[PDB]
Amino acid sequence: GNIFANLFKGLFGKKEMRILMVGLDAAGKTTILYKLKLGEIVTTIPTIGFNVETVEYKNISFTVWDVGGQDKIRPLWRHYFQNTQGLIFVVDSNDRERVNEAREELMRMLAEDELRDAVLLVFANKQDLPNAMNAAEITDKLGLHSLRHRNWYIQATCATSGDGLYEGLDWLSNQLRNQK
Amino acid sequence: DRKGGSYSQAAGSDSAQS
Amino acid sequence: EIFELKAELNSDKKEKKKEAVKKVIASMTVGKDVSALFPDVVNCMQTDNLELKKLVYLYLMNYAKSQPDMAIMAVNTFVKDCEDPNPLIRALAVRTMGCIRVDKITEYLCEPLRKCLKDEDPYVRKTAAVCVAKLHDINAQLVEDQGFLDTLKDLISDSNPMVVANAVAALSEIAES
Amino acid sequence: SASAVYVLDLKGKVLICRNYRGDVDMSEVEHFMPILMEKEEEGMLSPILAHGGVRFMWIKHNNLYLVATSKKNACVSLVFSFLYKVVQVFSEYFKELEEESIRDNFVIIYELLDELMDFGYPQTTDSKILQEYITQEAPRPPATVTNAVSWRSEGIKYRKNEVFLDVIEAVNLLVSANGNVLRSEIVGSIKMRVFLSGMPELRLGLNDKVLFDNTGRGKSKSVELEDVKFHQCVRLSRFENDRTISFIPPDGEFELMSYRLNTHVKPLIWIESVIEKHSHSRIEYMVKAKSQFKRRSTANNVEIHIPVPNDADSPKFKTTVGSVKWVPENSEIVWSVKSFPGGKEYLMRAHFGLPSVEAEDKEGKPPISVKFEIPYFTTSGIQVRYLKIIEKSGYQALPWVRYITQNGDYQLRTQ
Ligand SMILES: Nc1nc2c(ncn2[C@@H]2O[C@H](COP(=O)(O)OP(=O)(O)OP(=O)(O)O)[C@@H](O)[C@H]2O)c(=O)[nH]1
Ligand SMILES: [Mg+2]
Repeated sequence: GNIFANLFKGLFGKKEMRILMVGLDAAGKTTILYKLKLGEIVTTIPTIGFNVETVEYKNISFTVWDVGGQDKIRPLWRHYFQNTQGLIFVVDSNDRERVNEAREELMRMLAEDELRDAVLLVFANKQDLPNAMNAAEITDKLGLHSLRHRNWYIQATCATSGDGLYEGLDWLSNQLRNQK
Repeated sequence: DRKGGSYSQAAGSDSAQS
Repeated sequence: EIFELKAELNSDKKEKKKEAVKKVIASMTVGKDVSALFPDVVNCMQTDNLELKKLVYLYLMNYAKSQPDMAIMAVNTFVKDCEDPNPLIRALAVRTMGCIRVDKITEYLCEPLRKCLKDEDPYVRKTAAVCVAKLHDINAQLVEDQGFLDTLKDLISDSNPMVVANAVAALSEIAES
Repeated sequence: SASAVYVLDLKGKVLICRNYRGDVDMSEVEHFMPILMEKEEEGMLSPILAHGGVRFMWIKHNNLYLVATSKKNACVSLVFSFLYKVVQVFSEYFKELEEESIRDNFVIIYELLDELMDFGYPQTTDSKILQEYITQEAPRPPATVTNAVSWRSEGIKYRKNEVFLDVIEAVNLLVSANGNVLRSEIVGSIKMRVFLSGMPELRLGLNDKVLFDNTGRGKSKSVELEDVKFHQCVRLSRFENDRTISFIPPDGEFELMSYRLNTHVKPLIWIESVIEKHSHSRIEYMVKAKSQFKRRSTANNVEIHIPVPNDADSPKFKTTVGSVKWVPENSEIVWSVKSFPGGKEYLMRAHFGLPSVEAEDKEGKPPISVKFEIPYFTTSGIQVRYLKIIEKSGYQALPWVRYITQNGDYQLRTQ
């Protein structure tokens, strides 16, 4: 066989990649997805179903599927586990009461044998009020250092400002793409 | 030609009724 | 067969997705219980192609009573499609919303029905009139709570003779029951 | 108020079904076939079946039974009209009505079924209009359906404006075995094949008896149509006011008006048949055909069907004009004539043997039917006056129409 076509495609870029979106509901996941795809703050209701899109940046077609954290929709996240390569976690630092529930849900989902090659990707959401913590307090509370065989990185993103998403995308690309 | 009666031209209205 | 179809439907190629949808439609028409693959087709639902959306909606309508629990993963797609610029897509979504015999599904569809009640498209008006009648037949109490009687009555006094006739027929059917 | 319209097959297999209300389980279609078999075997078969509290109304298509199940006291006439519209749409979209196309165009079939009717209420019935939104080889729905003019699509452009009309005559004669004609009705048919540019509004004017009487010209030959039914594009108000036939012609062949009135004139063909049937020995066919039509008119493709014996064999034909062929499939002798000039008189003498063994059961006496078709002949005498072709842009139209006289329910009771 010959792989000349593959080399020609890679000379201009052929890899696309994928990504997933999980976390607590009402955490700005829809707004973050809109900012990543379009770049505008559109008003959206609670994600009763789900939103799936693709992101084109750095010659990588990052497919993003926004998924809510509702009680009736939390168990439905297993449907997206099939043919999934990436995953992004949206944290709600302004919701102290739901922090324990989010941690338990992450532990339950993080204990899935199918999701093993996906590295950790946590978005520091709720970066609009002083009640938002730092990038180490949230990581310490979530116990991200205890995730063996998990490549986790903490990135703080503000939905209103749109800053911090580029750093997270670059970190995800570096973790997924191991080329120059 | 065509079976069933040849096509014939038709008018636009009753010219004799104004 | 079933595994190969599921693998094809779980792919990122539209050319194989269309063939898989056609095969699934043929199997159901041939008399094959394809309701076991209903959750698999749920992920491959939000598609830009109009041909596959109709097939997906038909499969969901035909596989709604069989798997009511798995139908909870279709409200978001219907809500998103209820505002499509293309009138045909909106009419198809309105028709599919009323065709789903789900008790917990018509509850969340009231907002799209209210939004489409004042739809400018006469075909959209007829589709909303049909959806309101279907919802009232499914749930008369839900229709009364939504207050769609006033909108249906006001439909007869508007333009679009076809939409007016559809609204009158829906009102007669509601009063018939 | 049918619950679901389905398409079945000759072996009981449902070619395609589409639920609209969901009030009836789809498994009731299985019991339709045994019920039909029992009704046919007991003579109680009817198009509208009834499985308990659910009625299974079905009609016999070319190859499948268009069964439409229902549960409530829905409009049976409305269901029949919807089925007829669906059949017309299928015939327009699919040139053949058989199992070869039912299983070949299901992708567009499902879309057409979904678009045609919703919740038991039909919504789309224009085949041309439906072809602009549903195709087998999608844009927004056309505004013509939303607009008042749903039978004349705007923006149509043609190099020429030629419309081919068709004055189709239907000669139905019911001559009893006693020699008297009981049912002699002639049904007119004004069908035009319009192919023009834009949305022309035809202004039809003919030699009607009522119109001539109203205008005061009730002294010449005017057709007094007992039943006059306009097409969909025909405006009922204009005809009701002063017999004003103003409507927007459709794009293609369509039936604008169809006259229907009784006839008090002599039959165009006088057929006298004789039966010298010996008691299990032989049979005689003293068939004499007299053409009562005008000598200037010729009946092309005349086929006078004469029913021969069911067990008859070894026939001998002694005729004068026209080929005679005995078709065992139809069990009758067709007095086939290529062209029959008016006033012609053809005499035939059939002679065949019969089996010695008598038949166990009777076979009946089917009526004798002819298949005469003489074009360019107007027996009713109704003459078209004018056709007001008006366009907003303005163009010179060249309408065309042909008058065809054929044989309809022209059956002759046997002796
Ligand atoms: N004030 C403020 N609120 C924010 C900001 N980012 C996210 N939110 C809140 O987060 C909520 C989530 O909105 P969306 O992103 O549209 O929806 P979602 O994150 O997918 O949540 P669900 O739809 O319920 O799954 C919004 O209602 C906002 O109130 C922000 O930057 N500033
Ligand atoms: Mg959301």
